[PDB]
Amino acid sequence: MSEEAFIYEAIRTPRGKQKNGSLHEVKPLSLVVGLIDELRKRHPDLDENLISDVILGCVSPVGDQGGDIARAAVLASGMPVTSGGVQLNRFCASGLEAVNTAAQKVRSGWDDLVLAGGVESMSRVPMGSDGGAMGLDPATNYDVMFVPQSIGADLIATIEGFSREDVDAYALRSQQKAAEAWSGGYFAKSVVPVRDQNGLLILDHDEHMRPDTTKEGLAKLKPAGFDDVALQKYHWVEKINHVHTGGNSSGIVDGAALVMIGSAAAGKLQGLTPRARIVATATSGADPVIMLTGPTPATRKVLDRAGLTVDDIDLFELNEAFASVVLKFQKDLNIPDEKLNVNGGAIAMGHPLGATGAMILGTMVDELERRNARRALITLCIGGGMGVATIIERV
Amino acid sequence: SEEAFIYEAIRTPRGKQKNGSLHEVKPLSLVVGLIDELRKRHPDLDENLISDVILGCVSPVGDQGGDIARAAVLASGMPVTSGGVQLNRFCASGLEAVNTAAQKVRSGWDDLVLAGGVESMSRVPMGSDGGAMGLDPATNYDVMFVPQSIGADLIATIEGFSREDVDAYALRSQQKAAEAWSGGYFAKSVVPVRDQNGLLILDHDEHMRPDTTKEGLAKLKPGGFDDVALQKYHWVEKINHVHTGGNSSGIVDGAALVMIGSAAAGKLQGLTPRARIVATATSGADPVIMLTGPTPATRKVLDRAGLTVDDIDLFELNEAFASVVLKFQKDLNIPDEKLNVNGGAIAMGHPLGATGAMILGTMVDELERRNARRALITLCIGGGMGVATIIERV
Amino acid sequence: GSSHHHHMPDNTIQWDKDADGIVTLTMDDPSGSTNVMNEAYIESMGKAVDRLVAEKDSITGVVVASAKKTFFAGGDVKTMIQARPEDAGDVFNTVETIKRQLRTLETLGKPVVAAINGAALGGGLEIALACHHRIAADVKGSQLGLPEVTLGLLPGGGGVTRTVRMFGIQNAFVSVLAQGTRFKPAKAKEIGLVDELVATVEELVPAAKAWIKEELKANPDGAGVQPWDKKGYKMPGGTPSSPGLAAILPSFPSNLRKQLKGAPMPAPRAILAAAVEGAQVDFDTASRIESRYFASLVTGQVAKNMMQAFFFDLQAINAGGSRPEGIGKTPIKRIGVLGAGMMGAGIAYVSAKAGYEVVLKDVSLEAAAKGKGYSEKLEAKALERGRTTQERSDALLARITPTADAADFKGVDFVIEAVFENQELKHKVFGEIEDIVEPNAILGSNTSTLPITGLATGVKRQEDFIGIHFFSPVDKMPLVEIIKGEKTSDEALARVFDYTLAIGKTPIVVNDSRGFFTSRVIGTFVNEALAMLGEGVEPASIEQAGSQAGYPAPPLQLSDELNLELMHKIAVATRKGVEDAGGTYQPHPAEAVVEKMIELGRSGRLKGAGFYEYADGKRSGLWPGLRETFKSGSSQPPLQDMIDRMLFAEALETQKCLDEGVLTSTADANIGSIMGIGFPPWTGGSAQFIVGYSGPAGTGKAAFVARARELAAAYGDRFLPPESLLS
Ligand SMILES: Cn1c(=O)c2c(ncn2C)n(C)c1=O
Repeated sequence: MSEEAFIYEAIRTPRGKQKNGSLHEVKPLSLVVGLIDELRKRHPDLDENLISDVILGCVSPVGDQGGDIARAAVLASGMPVTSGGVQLNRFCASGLEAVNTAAQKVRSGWDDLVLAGGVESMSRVPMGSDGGAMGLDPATNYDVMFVPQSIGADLIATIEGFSREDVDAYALRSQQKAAEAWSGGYFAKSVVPVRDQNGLLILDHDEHMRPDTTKEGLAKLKPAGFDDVALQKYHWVEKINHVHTGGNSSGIVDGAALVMIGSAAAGKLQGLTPRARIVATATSGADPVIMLTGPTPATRKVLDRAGLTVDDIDLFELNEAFASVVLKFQKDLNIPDEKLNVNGGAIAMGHPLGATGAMILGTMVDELERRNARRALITLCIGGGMGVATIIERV
Repeated sequence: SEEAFIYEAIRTPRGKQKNGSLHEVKPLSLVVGLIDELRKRHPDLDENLISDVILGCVSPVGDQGGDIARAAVLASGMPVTSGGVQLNRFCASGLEAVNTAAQKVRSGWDDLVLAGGVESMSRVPMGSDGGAMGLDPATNYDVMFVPQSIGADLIATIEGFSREDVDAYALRSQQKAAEAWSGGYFAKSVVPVRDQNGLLILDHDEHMRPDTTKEGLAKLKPGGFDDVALQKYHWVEKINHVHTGGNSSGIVDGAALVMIGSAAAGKLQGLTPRARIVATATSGADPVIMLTGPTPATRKVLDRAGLTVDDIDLFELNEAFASVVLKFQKDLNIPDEKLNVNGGAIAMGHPLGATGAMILGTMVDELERRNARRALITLCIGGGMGVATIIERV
Repeated sequence: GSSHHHHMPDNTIQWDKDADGIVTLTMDDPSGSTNVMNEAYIESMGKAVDRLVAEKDSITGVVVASAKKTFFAGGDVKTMIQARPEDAGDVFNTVETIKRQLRTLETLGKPVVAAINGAALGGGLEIALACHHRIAADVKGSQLGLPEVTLGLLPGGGGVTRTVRMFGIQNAFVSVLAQGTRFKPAKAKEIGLVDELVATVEELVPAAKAWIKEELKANPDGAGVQPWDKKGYKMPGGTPSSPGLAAILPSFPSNLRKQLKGAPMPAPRAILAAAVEGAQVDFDTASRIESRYFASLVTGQVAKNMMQAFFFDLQAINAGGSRPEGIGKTPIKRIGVLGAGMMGAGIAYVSAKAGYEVVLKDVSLEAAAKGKGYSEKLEAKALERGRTTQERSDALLARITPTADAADFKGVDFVIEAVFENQELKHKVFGEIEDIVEPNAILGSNTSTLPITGLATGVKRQEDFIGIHFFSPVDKMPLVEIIKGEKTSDEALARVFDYTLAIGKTPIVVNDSRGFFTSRVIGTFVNEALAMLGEGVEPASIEQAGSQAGYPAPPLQLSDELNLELMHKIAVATRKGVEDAGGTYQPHPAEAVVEKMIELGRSGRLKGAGFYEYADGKRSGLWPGLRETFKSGSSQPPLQDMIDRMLFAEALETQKCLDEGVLTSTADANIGSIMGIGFPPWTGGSAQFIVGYSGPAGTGKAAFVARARELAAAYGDRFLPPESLLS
């Protein structure tokens, strides 16, 4: 726990949409190699031999994403063969888990400089392409009371009393703040446009955004055995109010993100300037049938672990998997509406599963410097009833 | 800051590939069976203090997809706060899970972590997950992808290891694994697999052929992959193909679990530490030869702990191929009586994602049985990587 | 925007709609003899496709025909060779617009038939593949294929995408794409590239409109719908996600790297990448991936090397670039070959195969008969593999007449001598037939090193004496090095020039000089390897450097086929060629290696022992005593240094030949080096290698000079660049 872990670079690709997406023709490996080459462009004199590991989050590591895609990125990009490369999967927070694991590796002292991040090309490898030990095993599925995240979100909105207008109001707000951030040039240096083997542009913006979203347009959208199974556990609930549509839920997109993490001595030797410091990380969980109330104990755990309260955090970044999950998280901890997802979220820009955690982490590093603020807390709900949170402090 | 200790280290028996006993057993069931065994060892253990479950798995598809670590947490009825994450660093995933668990405990942000790996190769054969280095011609044509058996034969060609030399090591692995089982070395650590009725399915390592003879090993038989390898290793005129199914690691099904935590975490739960994680290291080498990763990783973990070869009581290197271990033994001048003293994967099998945790727990038991001090565990990896770990008995 | 036009040019397509609504698009570029995928075509097909969509209500089917002797052949090479890396966005949009036209034509909702009247090559076949039915006229000279890889390109007009959709990844790559195989109309129908055949071109349009009439009646729902646009479509052999194909798919790049032996030819690598990546997505996304890989090749250097050599240089040669102007034609009635060795037997075969009557003379009837047996054994293989009939094989061998009497050279008007390499022997052999042959008979010599002028004195008609240099095996080597002695007339040059094209080989015209061009330049190649062997480099690394440089045969293996006798005699003969001029012949380091191998009795495959071992006439590994002889392993230079040492040695010696006047054109130097001695095709020739060199120093002639001077500092001043290559 001795060594302090610092963030030196945090970039990502634009998120290409699912249907007729610009990134559909781009192999998931290429999205990562593109970010590796951008880091080389920003630091041409960095001794890449001092990079001891490359940790990528990936929820569907099959096909174009199978065979340890992190190791493939190391070999394909011509990185030193001693730079390792490992894939991990903790569902929605795989990107932040890769960052946290990269941070804890530096803290143990047995690693110097680590590449963390994630990759997910959901237009080429749809969610669920990896099968699953719970889906292909009816004996397990019948016992663990499996239920999709969409029903859990509706169940949250039902219990907490979030109306269809409530969740659509957040969705409209996400589209607005995401459009303001892009217009204001906030993402100018962290969103690295994707190009082909000829240098031709493929995508340079989060093309899933619908900035002209109206309250009336969201009201016209339609909602997305599982309904009965959920109420078999929440027996005091009579009817589930299905309020979540494709306009207030996270978008299926392709994308990737890289974060460079290392000790203070490592960055000093390679001439890097630390942008923020990993203050604390935490992993908790909640009910594996509501499947989306996980980030509430994980945030309290990381705040208590860092010795901070809600008031000490300047910016709260929670993944916009479903609108009700954010409203519940905001209702539980009394988060100021002006501090939550200040630059929009996955509802507007997309949720590239295993890469999202590193994307919204780098988003907070840029906004902490843009606002000259001090502390940001980043968290993501997870399937299976899990949660991962992280506190960073600007340096 | 914190020191990471090993409190428990168990594994399933390894079921063979053809007509294997574990072929009807889902890989999730293999892990849940070891969780239930740990509960039998410590029924009063507050499972709420277990903050994560880290499993290695090289082919996380099908029965092994969907974060099988999280599946084990839910199916076994562990607390939902106990995490669950799958990782894949090819052959070292089992030991990488243990190393990551130790590093998470050292950082102070994890108290008690369950690590290990699972690989049911008879149900999910390797390569079932696809991959870019094999299924993308643009990058496959650039990394010089060559199967690891050819790299092993290339190692034997360069180092001058004859067909008799690799078969001599294979016979020694069968003998040492047979002696270990007969001596009761594996009685506590190998947890027999049973069905939903308690009926036995497997209680020993099926791949073992303890009646192996040097004459039987000689009767065994060993894409432009040969030309691709020699294109990089241009000074070699021809590859002497010495590796057969008798001097290479067996394809098996198995799982392994290791419980890791701080001294405070174990004391709070009434646990007795068995060994301390002294240091971990990761290094790599040429991916075309694909089996030279262990040597720079073992040297790194020795320097990092301020130790030399003379300070290590037992050396445990995964027996992926006979020439890899002979190469490793030649480079570091490892004494013969210190190397894989209880046999290895040639005799007992190499269930990819679980192997690192298996041979790790094997040294925890042998250090205690011999009342020795230190052991060094390392595995070669596909792609040219390599991990190493030093443990000290407590 | 999303248009059929790229952005004045001539119209190249004639429009004709009949009373049945069948529109006949007849391609007829008035600016040339062949329909070419140039800017005039793109604009014309853009207008035509626009009109097909505008008049969709009155159109029932489309026929694509041609008014040339060929159907359609190739794209705009003059434009693609000028595409700089900054022009990549334009090359992308060009093929993107080309394929947007064909895709609209392909998804018109009505059947489109191709009326293939002749050759449909490259872009020509790509237009045909966009149709729903292909009808070919089974006429002579008609070929179909996608030969883009032979120019360092790839079928970027939909060839890769459609053949993969038609045949699957494996079949389309191996049979069509990877090597640009050309097929006759019968073979094309057999493998699936053509759907049916007709006897004459006049039946094409009537049979095409008839097929439209029947398709609309019998298949109303599937009319004008390709198999990959019909739902439920299953790609042959499966997709890369199919388990059967995913098991063998990783072995395709390694197999390709074995066939190429590590040579840096990126065109086949890109074809495989585009083929596999395209099978993972929809058809339109697959075609755009194909466009990006195409622009990657065009803007690259190897494509410019291969476009320069195998298109511009080769056409200039075939167009009589080196043939003297004004000289007419002269028939050849009876070819008289002197000598029945492997050379004369190969010369007699390729001449008889071309239809010529050959008189094969030696010193004994037993010997001349064994020479004809070479033609019989080759015909047996051709009969076994079914490549020729029993009738033509009998007619071919019937034209060869073995003999031992000089009187049988009566009526010969084309003498080709291929006896032992000795001056006074050649003088004697020519003297005893020069009066028996016709008075205008060409007197040709197949010498490899002796100057033609010295041999010409042995005959009284020195004006008709000329060097005609073949290469073994003559039945497969495609070059003939035509050497011009001082007395040789321009008519003799043109007569041998026309003969070379007649037997299906490619000529180069070289002025008389010791070693000519092919023998002199390939000597530097071998001499570099033998030097490296004496310097202590491993023999395996030397052979690997040769194979990975792109040569068809590694250097040491070649040194046993040439035999160190013919090799050592060049050393003493080239020595004295400049020894008598105050010149200091500096001995090449390799001479010591040649002599020590002869001292040890290993002189080549002819002896049965050389750098390799030969068990009953089959090579079997390097001679194991080689490492102890030259202390192999004591010098370990970079493999790229070994590769460049051999390439630069030949490239610098070529520049000398151009400077000395041995060669008159870079086209002769490039094609002569490629087809004559086996210079790697990716270089574009031993002269194109200089202007297209690419390495750490950069790309161009300047980068070449820099890399040459670097090698000179390390391995000897023989790598110093000539004055002519400098500023
Ligand atoms: C003989 N030899 C070697 O033995 C060798 C090498 N590079 C590494 N090694 C070990 N090279 C280039 C080489 O020629």
